[PDB]
Amino acid sequence: SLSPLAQRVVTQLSVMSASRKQPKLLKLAREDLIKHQTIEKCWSIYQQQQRERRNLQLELQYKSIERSMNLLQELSPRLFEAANASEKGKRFPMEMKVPTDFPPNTLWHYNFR
Amino acid sequence: PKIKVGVLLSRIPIIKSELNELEKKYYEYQSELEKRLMWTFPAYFYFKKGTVAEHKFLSLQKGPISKKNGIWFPRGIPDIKHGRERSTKQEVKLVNRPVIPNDRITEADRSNDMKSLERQLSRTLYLLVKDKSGTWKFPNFDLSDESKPLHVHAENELKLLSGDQIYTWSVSATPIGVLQDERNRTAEFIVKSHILAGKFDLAFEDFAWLTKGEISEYVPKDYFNKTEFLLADN
Amino acid sequence: TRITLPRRPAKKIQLGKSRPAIYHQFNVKMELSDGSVVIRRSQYPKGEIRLIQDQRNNPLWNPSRGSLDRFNKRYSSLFSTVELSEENKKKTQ
Amino acid sequence: HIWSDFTTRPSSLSIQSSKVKNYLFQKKASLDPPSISRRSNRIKYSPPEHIDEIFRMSYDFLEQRSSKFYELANKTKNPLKKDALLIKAEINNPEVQYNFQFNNKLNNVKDIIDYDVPVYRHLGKQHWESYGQMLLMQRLETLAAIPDTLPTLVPRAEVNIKFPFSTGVNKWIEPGEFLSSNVTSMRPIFKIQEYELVNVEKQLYTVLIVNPDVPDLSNDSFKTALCYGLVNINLTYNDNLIDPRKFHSSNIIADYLPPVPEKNAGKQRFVVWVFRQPLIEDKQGPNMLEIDRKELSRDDFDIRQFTKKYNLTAIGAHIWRSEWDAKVAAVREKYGLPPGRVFSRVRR
Amino acid sequence: PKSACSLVKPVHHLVKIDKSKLSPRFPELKYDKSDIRSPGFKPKDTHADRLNDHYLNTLQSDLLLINYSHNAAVVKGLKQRAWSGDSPYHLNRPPKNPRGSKAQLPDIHPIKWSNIPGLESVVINCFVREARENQLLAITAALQLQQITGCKPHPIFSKNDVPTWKLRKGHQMGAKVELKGKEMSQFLSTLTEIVLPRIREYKGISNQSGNRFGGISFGLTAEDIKFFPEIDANQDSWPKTFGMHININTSAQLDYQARTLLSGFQFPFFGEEK
RNA sequence: AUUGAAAAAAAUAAUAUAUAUUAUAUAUAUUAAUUAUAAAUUGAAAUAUGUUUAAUUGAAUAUAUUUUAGUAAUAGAUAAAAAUAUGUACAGUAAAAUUGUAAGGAAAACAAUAAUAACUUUCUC
Repeated sequence: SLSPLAQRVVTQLSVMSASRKQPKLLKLAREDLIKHQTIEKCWSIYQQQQRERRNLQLELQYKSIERSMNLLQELSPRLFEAANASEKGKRFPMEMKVPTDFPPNTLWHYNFR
Repeated sequence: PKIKVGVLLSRIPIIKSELNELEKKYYEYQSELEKRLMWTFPAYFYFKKGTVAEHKFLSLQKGPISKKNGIWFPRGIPDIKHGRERSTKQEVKLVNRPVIPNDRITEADRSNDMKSLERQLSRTLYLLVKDKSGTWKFPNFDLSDESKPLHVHAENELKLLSGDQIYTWSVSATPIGVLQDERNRTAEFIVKSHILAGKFDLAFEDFAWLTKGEISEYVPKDYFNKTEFLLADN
Repeated sequence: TRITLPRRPAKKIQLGKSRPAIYHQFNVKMELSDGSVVIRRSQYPKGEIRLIQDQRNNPLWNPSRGSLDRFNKRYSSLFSTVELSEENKKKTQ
Repeated sequence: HIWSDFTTRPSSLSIQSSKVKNYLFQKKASLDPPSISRRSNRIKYSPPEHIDEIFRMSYDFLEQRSSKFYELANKTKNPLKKDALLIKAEINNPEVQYNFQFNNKLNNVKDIIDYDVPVYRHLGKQHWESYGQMLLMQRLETLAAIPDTLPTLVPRAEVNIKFPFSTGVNKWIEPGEFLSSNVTSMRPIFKIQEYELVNVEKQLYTVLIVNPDVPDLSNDSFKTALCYGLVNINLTYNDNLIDPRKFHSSNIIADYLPPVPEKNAGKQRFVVWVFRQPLIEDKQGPNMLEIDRKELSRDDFDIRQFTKKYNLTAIGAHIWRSEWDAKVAAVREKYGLPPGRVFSRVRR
Repeated sequence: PKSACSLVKPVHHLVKIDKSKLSPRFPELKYDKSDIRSPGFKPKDTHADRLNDHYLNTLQSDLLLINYSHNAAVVKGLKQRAWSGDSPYHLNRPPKNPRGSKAQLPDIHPIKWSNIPGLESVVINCFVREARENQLLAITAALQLQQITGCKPHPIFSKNDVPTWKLRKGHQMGAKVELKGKEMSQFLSTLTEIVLPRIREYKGISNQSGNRFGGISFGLTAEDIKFFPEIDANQDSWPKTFGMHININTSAQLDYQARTLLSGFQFPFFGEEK
């Protein structure tokens, strides 16, 4: 009927498939449904607020940069030129790592190079 | 007007941000909803039948109550496939050493040492400095030469202050903002830069590494208003 | 010639009744090369893993911070620089 | 805690069921849902875990938001803006959501869903837009009741009709239905549910049922026929069922003549239109209007011309459509209309 | 059929009739997939995404600061050129195609607080070419992909036919999977930390790699896939293993911006940039 | 309905039952199912009845009665790989060329490549 390789392929396929592995549908009572809706809506609102806060902050930073660069242009042309360069190949430093869940054994390195 | 060089050193957080009380609970609920809706664990794949590893897994597990004729099941009749109650959430209990994570709060945090870099791990720390007067501020430097670029000059000044303990990285040549005033006809162009690996430790009397919330307490109100948005909240 | 698994009649998923594939996943703790632990959701059943070769001990990811090995092991008593100076006459080439 | 206060706020924003309210607001998931009436089913049921504390937090968050909105709402002077503020404050209230979703909107009981309350009215409008309004629009376009009678419609009020007096059975007419001559023998009953903010005391309405498809053999085309015409009707958000109780004999510009389609004349559209009166300033009370009853004719009726004359704006519409059956002759006889014509089966 | 003449009739109202809502056929389908009442419901925001949080906090501000060019105006792309009306044959003529390209190119905007570059989507294309012989290899590749991602793969089929390579048309050959949001972020984090350090001699992603507009890519050999922890935990379960292409799609205007963004997430870049 | 936990009711829709009308309506009750379907001397689980250990429950083990495992793809109204070529209903848009990417090369696969003025809703200064 089937080889051992064929069997193992079928098993692998099954791992991915939804055939006889999935539970019943999540039914709720009307009160429960409402509670869920209120949880979700509030959360969504909170997320929107956070986005606006961050977005606003970014806008403020941009405005400050603009204000700075105009001033620099007014005062010292050479300094302005130096500031406003193409940073095409700018690379973030490899020490600035993505913050983990829990910290390492040695928290901070005081010596380098 | 005199050109001056503001510098704020940003030590970035080394671990995840702490979740809000609202957030945590919501996340737990979503996890429990997922679990309820999650598929059966296909144990037949990961554990081969008639093997020592499977047997241990089986022992760890406890099976579901099957339907049996002539009995009342007041929580409905058991719906079972691959050995799981379809009507409910499934729980699957699982050098050779237990992975024990380190404490997120630190010794420095406990002591409240403001000069230390390990004192807050989930927040963005900013280098502040106290001058001859009682005021605090971000490191200022006089730009008399005006030959070199501004950010490079700032970095050099920081390095000089340190005695080559600090290891910084400028984010860009562009200045983030300016602090300006009429009494002293000057202009402090603020550079942004990131402490990567070193001490500071040292004209300025004292220094500290603080979050955005603590800087408000230390620094003046007008100054804070000028430079609030530059600092990250977390 | 072509090796295949021949298909059975497909099961009709009705419109609206299609359900998203939520695979069974465990919360797995990865301890990296150093003691920094990180939680990640994973399909394989293992609550804890500790890694040997990661970015946190690779030189490319932190610049600021086995025939040769075999040779070192089995010529260890001799201790094999001074040795280079001894065995490097540059007349003959 | 603004949503627990009912000093200034209406009673309708609360849930009237006590058990349901208790279930909503508890400190642990101990109680079982009032919705599940049966004991065995309650036993079987299991709500999702951790739902209570998070729900409470969400309530607090949205309650705070509502309170903040109310701080603005009371300072506001202009009425539409104030209403919008009120809506914003209370729309995310769980109790009002429960009330609206799970109780009837058509024959709303005032204590549960009060359409005097702005939030509930907004909810009702949204519900109407979701399905019933779209359906009505489709039936107007497909059947060709818009361009044939009255150019366009901008649906504002939800209009539902009924024929209670003829047969006995209770049924709201779905737009574009085929009704028997027995069903539509006696007059219908309207319900004009208004969702916009409008002056309830001043605003009058007119209702016109028009039959565009009565055949005119001189023209070799069709003509309109005003089958039923009411004017100067007073509506209120909750008190809105236009019945012989409400309107007087003075309000009837053309009293109900029934659908009596001729044999082979075809299917005849009867499309009720609901207009609101023009509102005059510097005049307290409801501004009436006089209709020249000799000028307007029933056997031929320019609806558009009539609208132009009295400065009406069509807010709502509904439509049924009748064709010939055995009982139309009986209906004619009852009303004292003539025998009724019979046309050739072929449209030659 | 009396005719094939398609001709949509105009309407006499501005209300937008959603035809799906007027039916009673698919009541479960009227609910949004986000709604709990739909069978298509899935808990989306299950836990706090770590890479995304990092981007929000540290990187995004830094990226904005980098990308500020003073009084930078919009650079319009290559577009379809109109004809000068110096002849009456230009009058209903289709426009001249773009200058260099046949297809039109997008406008490059200055980076401000709104349009900062960020990760948009990851796609993991695995086309196993031995599966022209063996269909079961495609299945195994799909499983591997699923294991790696925690996301449902979609089967790739042979779209073309060719004799030199023993390839038919309409044959299942490997699989793909578009990751988005939190799963994608996790996959990137795993790539940065676990897998790409265990490749022995890897300098980086090439600087000559990428789209012209905010898309960067690279590929992993069958040797490299054995470092993924789901694969890594058991060598025995996976005798065979298949390479893969990894298309990273950013919200970057240009490719150097996208490269910079990826560097922020600890991706090393080695080659000489364009 | 009995069982668990610690007076009632007020949508839609479905189901059950009843009746109203030359009206596929209304009334009351209740919220099921939702990816399954025969056939397994062999795997796994439960319950019942025994026996032994630390009246007791856990733990171990025997028999009986069941339940699961036949492990197989679409999970989306799918949308230019291949497949039902006539009906109807609903919805969408192709191709080429270009820039890239593990074996991949001119030629296998995947990604990306025209413009947002005005409008509606949401959050926010």
